Amino acid sequence: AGSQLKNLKAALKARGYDREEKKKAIAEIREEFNPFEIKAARNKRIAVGKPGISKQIGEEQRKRAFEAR
Amino acid sequence: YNVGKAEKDGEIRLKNGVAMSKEELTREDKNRLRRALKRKRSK
Amino acid sequence: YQRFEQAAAFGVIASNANCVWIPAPGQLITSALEDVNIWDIKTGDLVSKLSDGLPPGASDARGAKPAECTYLEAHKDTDLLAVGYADGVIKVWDLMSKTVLLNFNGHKAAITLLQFDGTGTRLISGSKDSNIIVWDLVGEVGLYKLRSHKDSITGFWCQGEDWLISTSKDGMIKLWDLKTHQCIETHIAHTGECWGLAVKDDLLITTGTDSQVKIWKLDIENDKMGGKLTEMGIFEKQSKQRGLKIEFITNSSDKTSFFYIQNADKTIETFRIRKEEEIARGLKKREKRLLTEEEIAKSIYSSFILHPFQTIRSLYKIKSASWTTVSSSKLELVLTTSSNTIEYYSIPYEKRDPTSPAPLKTHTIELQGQRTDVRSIDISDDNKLLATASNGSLKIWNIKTHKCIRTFECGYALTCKFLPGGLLVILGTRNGELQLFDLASSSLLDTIEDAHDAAIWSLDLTSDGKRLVTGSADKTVKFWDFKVLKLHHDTTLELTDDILCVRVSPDDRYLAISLLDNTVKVFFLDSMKFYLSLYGHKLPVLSIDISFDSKMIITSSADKNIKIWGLDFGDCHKSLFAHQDSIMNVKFLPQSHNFFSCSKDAVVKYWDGEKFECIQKLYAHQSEVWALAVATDGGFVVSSSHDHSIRIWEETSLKAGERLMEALDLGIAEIEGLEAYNRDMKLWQRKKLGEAPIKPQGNAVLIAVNKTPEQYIMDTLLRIRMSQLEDALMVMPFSYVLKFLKFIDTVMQNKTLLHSHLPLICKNLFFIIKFNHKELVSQKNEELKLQINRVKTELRSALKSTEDDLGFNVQGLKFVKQQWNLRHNYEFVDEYDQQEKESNSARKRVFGTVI
Amino acid sequence: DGLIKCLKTLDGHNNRLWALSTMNDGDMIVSADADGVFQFWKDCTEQEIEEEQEKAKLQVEQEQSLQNYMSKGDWTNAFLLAMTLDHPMRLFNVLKRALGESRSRQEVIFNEELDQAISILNDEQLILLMKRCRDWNTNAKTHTIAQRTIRCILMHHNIAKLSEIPGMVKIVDAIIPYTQRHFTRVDNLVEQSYILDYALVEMDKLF
Repeated sequence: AGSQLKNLKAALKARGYDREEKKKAIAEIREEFNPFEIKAARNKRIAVGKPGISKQIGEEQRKRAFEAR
Repeated sequence: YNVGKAEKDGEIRLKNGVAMSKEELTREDKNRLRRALKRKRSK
Repeated sequence: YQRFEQAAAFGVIASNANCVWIPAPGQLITSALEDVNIWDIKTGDLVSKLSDGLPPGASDARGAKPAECTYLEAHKDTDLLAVGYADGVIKVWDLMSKTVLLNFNGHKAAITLLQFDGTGTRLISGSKDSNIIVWDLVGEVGLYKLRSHKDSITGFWCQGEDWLISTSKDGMIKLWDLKTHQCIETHIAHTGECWGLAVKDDLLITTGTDSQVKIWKLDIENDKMGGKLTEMGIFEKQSKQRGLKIEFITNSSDKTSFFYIQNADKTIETFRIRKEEEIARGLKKREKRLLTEEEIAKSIYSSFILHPFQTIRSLYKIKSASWTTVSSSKLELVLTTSSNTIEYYSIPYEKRDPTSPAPLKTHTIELQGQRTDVRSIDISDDNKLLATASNGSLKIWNIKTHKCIRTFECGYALTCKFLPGGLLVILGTRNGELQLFDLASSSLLDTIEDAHDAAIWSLDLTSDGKRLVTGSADKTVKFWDFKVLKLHHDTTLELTDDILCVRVSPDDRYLAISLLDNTVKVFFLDSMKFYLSLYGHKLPVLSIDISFDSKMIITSSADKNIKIWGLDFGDCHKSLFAHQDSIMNVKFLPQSHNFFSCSKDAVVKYWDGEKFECIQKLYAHQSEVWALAVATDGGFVVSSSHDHSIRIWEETSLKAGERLMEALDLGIAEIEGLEAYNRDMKLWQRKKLGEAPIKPQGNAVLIAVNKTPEQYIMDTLLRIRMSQLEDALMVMPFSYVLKFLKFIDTVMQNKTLLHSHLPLICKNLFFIIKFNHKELVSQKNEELKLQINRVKTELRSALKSTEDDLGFNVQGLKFVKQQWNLRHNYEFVDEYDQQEKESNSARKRVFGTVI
Repeated sequence: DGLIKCLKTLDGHNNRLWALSTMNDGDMIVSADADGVFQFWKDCTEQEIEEEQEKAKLQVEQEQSLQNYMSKGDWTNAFLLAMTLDHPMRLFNVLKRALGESRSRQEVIFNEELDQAISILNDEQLILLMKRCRDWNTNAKTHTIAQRTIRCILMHHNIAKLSEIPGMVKIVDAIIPYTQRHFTRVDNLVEQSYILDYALVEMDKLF
């Protein structure tokens, strides 16, 4: 259907000297319009994983383990 | 001969042929002709 | 969050608008800012403040200034008030129940006049954009929009249904036929602007920029183009400024008429117009010395028919007026001036003498105002309120009733404070003077002349109140003690620069003083120690505030931003940019680190000191907010501004082809319906007239767009485009081709729109029969055969008629050019010099070629 | 030269100038001298703006008159007011409306009062009228109005006068080839108008 760019311009016109509203709105549209850092399966009768976050915690864990050794 | 611009300054002469006078244009057509001239400048 | 809101607004009696008078002297409806307040002239108590039902500052209040009221107008008998505002909207209210009946937005800028017409049900409105709109009240609809003026409607005058006459802020007066809504007659009244208009039925009167008042004779039953309204002569006034309201009356009991011209400044020139008997018996006296010269003298009328009268003055600048009359000795005139005050004057006149050297005011409503902008506001513990003015009008209002109960006279006073027990006011003035007042007794406890060498700018008490600090523009601050209730100057700190704000901490700890040299200095009160210097604001710096914990200060300035400073090390925290003109004042809450800042661009703003957000953006004032003051406990805040206002804040789709096909079917259905009606008429006129058809009513869309069916089909045939015209004509079947031929056959009888669409008719018709030629020549009907013959004859006659004059003009114009040539071309008999002469005199055009 | 304060430089003379005597009544006649040549400057601003404002008053009266004529009908005095004010779109409208009603009703091509009003206009008026006809003739749409106006000028004026008016060859040489272009186009329309005649001879052969 309609473009991610068209939906992004619509989301910016939706969200619109306060600061925290802009911090919240920017973080919301970033984690919404970034679909390649979640993983979605297809329900045979859906966000099923967070690959980059799981990767960075799994490698920071063994990084501090390696520095400890 | 081709219809250039007007040899006066209270006149607006389109290349169609239709010469309009600024004293006879209403303010709606004044704004509209100004925006149309802005388009033909911008291209 | 526990947000703020507005409880009540007051301090204004007469604002930037007009006034209407209602009979019982009588009462008066006038404007406060964005709400209208009614007053009884007799006593002067505020008997009504008709306001909008939504508090400005609530959840649904929109993010802009509220619409300032700019024109009051009243329907007396049916009891309505049509009021109009600065965005253009018009609210019509019933004065019994005080609700809004009608909303009439309509305009694009602020509006300048209203008028009810035919007494009820019709309202005409003129605005600062040059339109003037008629509204019906039984239909809630803008009926007509009279649109030919150029700047801004300054006045008009209408009678019912036929004639309006307006005059605008260009030099022009215009007369409008309200049946056609086209302007009929336009004159240049005055060479600059034209600010006035009044008329008693024969004579019309206008005024422009400077003292030249023009009399006109409108003859409504005239027939000439220029001459429905003629000019009959000018005269002078005593004011060289803009006369900007003229108004007439007919007093009864003989019959007489009076008109006033109010001016810009301070003065209303009143005039008696005389009567026809003294016109007739005064004509001969200037017709003495007995006639070309006497006719020139009789033509050069104004001073003749008009008689000046008692020129009523006032103390202040005059904003609006209106009167009433009895007996011709009670010209009783109410007058709202600019510095908020209404005044009820009344001039008597014994029908020959005006019986006074100068007129007399019988009432004056001025108690609930200030006459100047309040340069300093203050509050009690919680009960009373202090307003400080330039005329001297210190006023002690109270919160629970919004009435000034106590008022004094000080001078050009810019800062003030209470005293910590209550019932006592300290104040400093713009010259070197300080003053002390109280609440129970009279004005002056004592004044201190030579309290400072120059303009005082800010004072502050200590939290116990026994010791106060005064900083002044003589580059000094001074300290004063209270000895027993008198002031004791003991020490004085001279700086290098004009100190313009002081403050102490709320726990006797710091003395922060704001200099003109872009900085503030924080001292210790117990040592004059020069603790800190806060720097980097980059313009001279206004109000400071110290927090309740004495840890965090605010710093406002004319740099359009307030800075938050941590007072322990003098380190900045934020530099948040508010307020696009200038932050005049900034004040904390009692117990929190939240604060308020009111600014020079008609807005107060609520902030927090932890996240440094803007909690709220309060938008009720109209102009420069000069001061604000917070309650000592609880935290409701008052703000006072330049618009003389003081307000409280508390807590809470076809295409071508099928368009042409449906147009063709309804058009030819109407056409042959009317032709059957005509055949019925001829048969019932050629036979026994006992019956006929009843009526074919014309088509809905045809009478809706006001077009004959040939014109309707002709403009949709125009509105298809040339790229899809050969497709639009190819889509349609042969039955639509036959009725297209009927359409062409009818349209070349109306020879007006045949000749204005000849190549379009030719192109479409020839493509149609060229494409459908195989079926057309197999149709067998003599009706279509005669149709094709008739179309052929009329079409070819039109085409040969236009190429006849084309060929005529070719031969005539080349004859003209050739006889000019053989008159004075040149003389060469030699062919080589002739051809070189023609090659040098030819027309050249240069072209960009590719090699 | 002499200059005034800054605006309104004066023409002065050719060379140097030790002279200014301005001190008559208020500041009446000013005198200023070069080496030899004098200058006597006139007066105060008291009538050269009065004649400007009264021609503004006259112009805004006759513009309203032209609007009233264009509304209520009355094309002849509307034509001469549009020609006096030089309002060219209004001139095209009054000529187009009068021409269309001339086709409607019934030697004479407009109504008789209007083409007599065309017959009695002078040289600079008919040169601006023929310039208007010149740049209307460049359309293929607005060209019929231009041809009717050219025709009534030609048949109501004197041809020797029309030739010897200064400027009437750079116009008629501009609009001979456009009329020839339109003659070719309308003649081809008459040429391809005979498919109706061919269709009629087939429809008569049908029996």
